[PDB]
Amino acid sequence: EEESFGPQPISRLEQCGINANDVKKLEEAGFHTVEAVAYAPKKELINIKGISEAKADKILAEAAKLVPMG
Repeated sequence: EEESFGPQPISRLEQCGINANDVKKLEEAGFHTVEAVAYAPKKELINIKGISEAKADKILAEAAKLVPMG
């Protein structure tokens, strides 16, 4: 699978302390939440520290499989 076209409530995912995301994903700005696919593509946020699907993907993947709709 690649990217996601559904919900992106990654908040509890990385905001609660997932992988590297929490640290950089939400710190450089605050993408710890749907932000993953709202205004900028996870590839843009990660561009901060210089990551990419690294932490971003690790989330949209584990999230869509653990926080589907609700």
